[PDB]
Amino acid sequence: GSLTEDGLSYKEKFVVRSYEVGSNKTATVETIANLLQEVGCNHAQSVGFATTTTMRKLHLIWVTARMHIEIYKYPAWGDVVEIETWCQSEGRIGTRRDWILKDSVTGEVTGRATSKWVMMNQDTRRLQKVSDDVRDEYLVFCPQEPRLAFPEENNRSLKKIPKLEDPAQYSMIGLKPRRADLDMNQHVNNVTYIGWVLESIPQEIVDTHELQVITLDYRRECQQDDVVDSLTTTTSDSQFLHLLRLSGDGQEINRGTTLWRKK
Amino acid sequence: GSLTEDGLSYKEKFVVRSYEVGSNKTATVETIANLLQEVGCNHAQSVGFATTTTMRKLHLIWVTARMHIEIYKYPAWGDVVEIETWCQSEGRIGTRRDWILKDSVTGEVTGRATSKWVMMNQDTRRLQKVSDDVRDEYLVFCPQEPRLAFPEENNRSLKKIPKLEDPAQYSMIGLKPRRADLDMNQHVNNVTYIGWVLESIPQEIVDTHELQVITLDYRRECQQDDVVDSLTTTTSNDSQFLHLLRLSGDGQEINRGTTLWRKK
Ligand SMILES: CS(=O)(=O)NC1CCCC1
Ligand SMILES: CS(=O)(=O)NC1CCCC1
Repeated sequence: GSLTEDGLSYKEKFVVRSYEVGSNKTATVETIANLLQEVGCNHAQSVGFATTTTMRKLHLIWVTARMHIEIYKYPAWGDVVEIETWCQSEGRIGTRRDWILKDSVTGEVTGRATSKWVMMNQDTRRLQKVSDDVRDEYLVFCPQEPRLAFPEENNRSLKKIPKLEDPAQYSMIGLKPRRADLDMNQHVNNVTYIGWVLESIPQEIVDTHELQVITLDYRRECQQDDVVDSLTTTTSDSQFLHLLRLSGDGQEINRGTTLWRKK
Repeated sequence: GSLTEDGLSYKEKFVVRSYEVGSNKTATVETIANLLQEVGCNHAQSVGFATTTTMRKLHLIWVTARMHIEIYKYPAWGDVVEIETWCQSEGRIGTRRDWILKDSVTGEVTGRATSKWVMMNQDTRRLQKVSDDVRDEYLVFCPQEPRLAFPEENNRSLKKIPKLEDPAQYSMIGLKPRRADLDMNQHVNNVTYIGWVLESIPQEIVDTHELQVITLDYRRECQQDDVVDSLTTTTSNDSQFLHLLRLSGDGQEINRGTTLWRKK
């Protein structure tokens, strides 16, 4: 791909692969989430990055706090999808990365995503506000006027998510990451949590419904030697409340909501 | 990609992605195996397929019996890899698909693969020899003279694999497939078995060695509701292992294999 003419956003085209599609021969939400991750990485590399020069010496990293994806049409196997991505400063709270998914042939928006990132010390795992020294290093790569993939005042991407009460209606227990679930730094890839959340959705729902919206809050990281329980309860179109927690102590790692539409 | 000038092989270029690399910032063997699978699919689509018209009528499918991969250099993140693939008839035994991996910049062969496919009834799971009616439908898309990715007279792609004896030196217990491990037909993707085999290799070996060769025999398919046990034993500068995947319950064999690793 490449940066746009103003250098304030990045675009990339992807051809949907055979192993990237589900039973309906269209890209899975995990394939979509991997593509957003890839275009985000290519945007950082194209402008020299993410971690700025100040973040590196201070052992600071950007970590995902919240992910929100809305899909209107899942691209078919062999189709070309164009993804446009950009970043925006959210003051001292952190940063935001947005995405727009379009069909390469028709030019219509087939999906959109937004994510909230927060600064964290790599070693102590302690959150912190964005300093001016850090802010000045990345602002020159962001639009200065607001540019939101989800502009709607009071919309699905900023709603509070409650904690699922025991007993859960559905559950998938004993989930463990394998080496394919780890990134280049040996941490569990954020897309694996989406897959784990979806494992407790019954197969009948997956077979008769399509996933329209998914919102995920990231509370704690899952280590390579950790075991996760996936819990789901219907709250309703079908809506579900989700919870990932450690198999042992029951420590929360994620919470989320999904909205599905009848095929 | 596209078929070559003679239409007897297919080539495709891939840029290695961020989430496709391991700790060394190079493509994993599972990424490589997915790319071979994708180029094989695009080859069949480009010539009108890989079930023929007769195979669809008789509920017959091509299933993998053996996979053999040898990697000399794993492509780095952001690198372009070119993969050339072709098929060859192995008489009435079945078919073979071979691959050649090359660096797009240097043009050098960085890896190669071969696989044995056998005809099976989709419903009864019963193997069968390739009939003349089926053979004539795909022969016109194959080279007639032999073209082997592993030509050597004493190559490791045709060696017999023994069954691992209990107790195993290493093991990874309770492995279950998730929805991302399934293909478009809701069957476990063949690349998941490679990942499962590698889960019983200790992390220290993965951190100090690079995987050079992997040979896998496919004996039985793992269902979506099955649980697998991965067993490994060292048999050996270079390290060799004997592998076995079996069902967690009854201990029914699903796969057996061997891996060869070299010191980084
Ligand atoms: C514009 S960018 O996403 O490539 N760079 C990042 C912005 C937040 C910190 C670095
Ligand atoms: C050209 S191809 O790879 O699609 N040929 C195949 C041989 C087995 C059946 C199809």
